[PDB]
Amino acid sequence: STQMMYEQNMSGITNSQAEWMKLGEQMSTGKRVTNPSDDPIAASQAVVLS
Amino acid sequence: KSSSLSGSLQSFFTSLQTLVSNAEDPAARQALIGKAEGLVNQFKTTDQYL
Amino acid sequence: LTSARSRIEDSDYATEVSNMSRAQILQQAGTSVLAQANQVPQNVLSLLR
Amino acid sequence: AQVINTNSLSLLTQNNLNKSQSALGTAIERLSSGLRINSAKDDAAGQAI
Repeated sequence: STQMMYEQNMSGITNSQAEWMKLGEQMSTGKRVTNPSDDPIAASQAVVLS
Repeated sequence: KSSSLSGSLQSFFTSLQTLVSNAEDPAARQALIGKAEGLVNQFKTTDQYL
Repeated sequence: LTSARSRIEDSDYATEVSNMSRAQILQQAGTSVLAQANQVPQNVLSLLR
Repeated sequence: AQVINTNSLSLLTQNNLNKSQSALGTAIERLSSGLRINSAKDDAAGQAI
């Protein structure tokens, strides 16, 4: 019924803005990844390298 | 990683090595104790919030 | 003794100049990004005029 | 491309600066002393001889 376009649109909006928040994190922080939830393999190797 | 122990642990050992070359230096001993005590907090911090 | 002390005390101008440059660019770019970030919720308001 | 946090090229440059500095220091010391052998580091067995 009525809501459909708005539910689709809010879904799209939330995907895009969450991605933007993450991207800004990626530019502001100055590093590809913050958490092991993202690329745990890289996190472990970064610890080992440290 | 700043929210993680690994920074302290490796600093702990880096301090430890330096004692291995200046065994008769009291200051290096005190610095080792300082690293140890700083490291006590972190571990108990993570356990505490677990 | 002078040489030995120097290797403990002194700073290498190259290292710190490079670090300074890195920090400068980081600061500028970050501030611009922050400006845009603050504008974001104002865009959400742009939905809500 | 736009590397982050690490200007690898500058790091690479610093090492060549080190090498040139070491060679220059050696040359100046030898030139001042008038000796090819300022310490056992230069030519050990020759120094003994």
